[PDB]
Amino acid sequence: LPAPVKAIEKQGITIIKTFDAPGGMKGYLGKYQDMGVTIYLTPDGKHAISGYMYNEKGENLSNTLIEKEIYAPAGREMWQRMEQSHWLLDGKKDAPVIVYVFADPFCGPCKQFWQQARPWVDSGKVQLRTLLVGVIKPESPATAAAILASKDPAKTWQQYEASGGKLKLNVPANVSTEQMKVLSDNEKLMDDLGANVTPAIYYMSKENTLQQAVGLPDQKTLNIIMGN
Amino acid sequence: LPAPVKAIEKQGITIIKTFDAPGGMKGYLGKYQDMGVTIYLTPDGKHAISGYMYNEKGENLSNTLIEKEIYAPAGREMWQRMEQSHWLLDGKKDAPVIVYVFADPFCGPCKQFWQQARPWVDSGKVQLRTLLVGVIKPESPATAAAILASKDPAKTWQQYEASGGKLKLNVPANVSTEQMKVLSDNEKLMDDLGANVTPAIYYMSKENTLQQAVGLPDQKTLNIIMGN
Amino acid sequence: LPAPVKAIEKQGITIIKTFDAPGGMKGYLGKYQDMGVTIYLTPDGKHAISGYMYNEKGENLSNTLIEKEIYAPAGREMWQRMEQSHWLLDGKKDAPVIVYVFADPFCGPCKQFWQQARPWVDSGKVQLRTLLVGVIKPESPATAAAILASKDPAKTWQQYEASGGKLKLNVPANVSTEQMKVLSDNEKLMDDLGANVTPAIYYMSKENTLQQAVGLPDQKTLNIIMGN
Amino acid sequence: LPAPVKAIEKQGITIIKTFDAPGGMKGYLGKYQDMGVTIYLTPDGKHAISGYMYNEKGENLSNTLIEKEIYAPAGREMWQRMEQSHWLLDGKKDAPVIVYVFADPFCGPCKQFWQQARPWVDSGKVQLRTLLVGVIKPESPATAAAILASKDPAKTWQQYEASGGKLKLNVPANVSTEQMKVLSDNEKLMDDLGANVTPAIYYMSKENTLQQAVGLPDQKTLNIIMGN
Repeated sequence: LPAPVKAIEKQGITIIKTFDAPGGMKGYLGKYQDMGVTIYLTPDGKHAISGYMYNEKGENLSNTLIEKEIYAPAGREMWQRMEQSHWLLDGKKDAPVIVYVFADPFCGPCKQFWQQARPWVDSGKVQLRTLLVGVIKPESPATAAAILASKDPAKTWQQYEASGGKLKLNVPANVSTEQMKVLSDNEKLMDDLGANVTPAIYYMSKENTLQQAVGLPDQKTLNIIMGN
Repeated sequence: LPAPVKAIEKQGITIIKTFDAPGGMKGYLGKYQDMGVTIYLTPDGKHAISGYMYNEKGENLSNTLIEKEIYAPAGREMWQRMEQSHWLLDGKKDAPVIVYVFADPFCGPCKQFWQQARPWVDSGKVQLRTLLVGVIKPESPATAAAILASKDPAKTWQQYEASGGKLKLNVPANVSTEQMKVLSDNEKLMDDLGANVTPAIYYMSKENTLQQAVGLPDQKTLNIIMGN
Repeated sequence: LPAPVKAIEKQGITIIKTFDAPGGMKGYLGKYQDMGVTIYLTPDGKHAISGYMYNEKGENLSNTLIEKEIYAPAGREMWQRMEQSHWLLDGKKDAPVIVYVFADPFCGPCKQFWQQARPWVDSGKVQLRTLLVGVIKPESPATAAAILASKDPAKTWQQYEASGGKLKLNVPANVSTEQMKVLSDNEKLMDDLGANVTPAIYYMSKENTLQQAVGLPDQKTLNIIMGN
Repeated sequence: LPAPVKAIEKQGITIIKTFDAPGGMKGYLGKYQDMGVTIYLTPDGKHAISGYMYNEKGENLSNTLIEKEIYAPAGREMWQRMEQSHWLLDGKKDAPVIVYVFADPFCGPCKQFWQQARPWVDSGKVQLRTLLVGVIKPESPATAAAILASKDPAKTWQQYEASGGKLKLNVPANVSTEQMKVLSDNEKLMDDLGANVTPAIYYMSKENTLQQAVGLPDQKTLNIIMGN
């Protein structure tokens, strides 16, 4: 390791890998308290710059590289895991913005977020894909399974949220083996993603990195979730 | 949303969630670009502080929270995918530090890393769990499968790396269907993790967050991989 | 000193003073390397936050404090030294934005800056106060003194810069003792300010802190110098 | 201005000047919210890095340049202004660490800081140079002038601080013209430096930049003031 880069390491940076940078410069990708950072060895070999590289078009190439190499892989993986799960559709199947939501039937903020989304969902801009969990209340699993068990689960969920949970249900005698697997898989993915509270909302940034909102979003966060 | 927190939002922060803070302060967890941020609403309710909260023992509580809820979770599921793969054990089964490495039999730097790890593996501190791939050379798949086919594949791999790849092998007539599945599964997981160069080394920080090293680690990164 | 604040000290912060903060919080003003920092002790007294406090109107109060008490004061006395020097007035005497420039008659970039400043000087927004020096060419002292010796030195300087240095002058037999004192005093003050290249341009920020530009400013710096 | 540097300017940076950097790179010195920053244009001309450059010996050359060009000139100027003022010596005239203190006779913390300094002063390591002011109490000017008027002012000040202000004085009928000038000059310099409270303590860092402490220093700040 070149001496200038060793000196930057002592400022609290752990190297991940080298990469090729412009202008004869050698790049080092690393982390500082778990955040990605970039170091550039100068052409002379005897200096190094810790910081952010921009190009002529004004792109922060260091941020682009950090996002591509550190954050995007795990985000794409979790996005696919949610896509392959047993989610309920709310909105148009071809709506261009996809938002995943982990929701419990006895969650007040879940219904409030449902309400917030209506202008985008009912205009075809956003589809919500709901992964039901049964974690808040003693009756949460049986009620979520009852929704999964109904003739049209996506419709029953819409009525359940729209009615504030006043929708009457025919709750089965037991949670079926298929319903237990759906709920336990969705709960596993929710726990993987680190939110213990519903709604747990996941969406993709324009840079293809996974983003999160937990609880009822404020106006700025809501508009970003919906793709404004 | 309180006016001081709205003001901080306008500096480029997107709020994820609220959380409980001490002293009658309310917390807001957010991000600036890719960086986690914590905001604390003052008891007067008319001010908010963006920064890092420390307790009496000197812990940076904001960093603990940001690591636990932002940086860490997305990689947890691929850590489990590595654990569920067909890895080879190098070290004690009860060694407290687990390190996964994606290695090709014809990778030079893999062998150098193997040697560098000896003090920690031999002490019982670290176990290396190797996920073989066959991606570098035409003979890489068959040689990797030959190691998997031997009577004690983990011992054969250790001897192979120790010998610098000179260890002679019984290379079977063909790659078995089980060996081909292992190699193809491992290669897909390696690709999903985002590093298509060996060695690709994965480990957990002292904050329990997934970390990566690609290529031969330098001395500082090696120490950190080994938990030292 | 409260334990959480001691913990922050150990991260490389040197405390300057305590100060009053809102909400029953105590403030500490300090520095990390050359950077000002504010720390706030929580009402619980067992936590402290290093960061930036905002109020309801969106003002960054920590930045206001850091600028007022750390970055600003040291330059205030040299701003007064410039005001007490023998400068030439270009613009209205009541123009609200004051800009000092150290200029040599044989400086090309000085003339380009003079032209760039015209819209603001002619509007009455900005007054340029020129402190002549004679440092570039053998004839620089005599030419500067000749401008000072003319019937209306400020007008002669404006015409000289406007002409690109082509304006013909009456250059006296010698530099008078008063002109030599002006030039030598101005050169010493220029040296004290730390820039030995002309134009050396000094102005006050909207935060009332002394600022410097050396050489011909680009468009953004020009706008900021001019108070725009 | 090269396009990559223009793009960094839009991140809130105001350019001061260019400078020559190593390895064919061009440097730009600027400020971000009144803090010095450095930008390096890459050899190709089509990228720029905002950040900190280190050399082989581990020196942060960006910090060195920022200190030399932005902070040190005004610090050296104020250091000289204090040196030329009418200060009172406390300690050995050849003590290697010099500390200036603005003090009022009716300031409790001034006497506490006096006490803190005794181990360094009485061993010849530190000299305190006290610039008296009369700003706190109605009798502060006459009492400070009485100390200045005494046969051995430095000794009378030592007795005054050591006795907790219990030292009896012969206060003259009026503040003399010479004493008024000393007090008003010292008050002007104190106001220049931005502290309205005594003790206002000024010392030089190892990097020849002016540093400040206001009020009674804590243990870390005290030891840094004294040159530990």
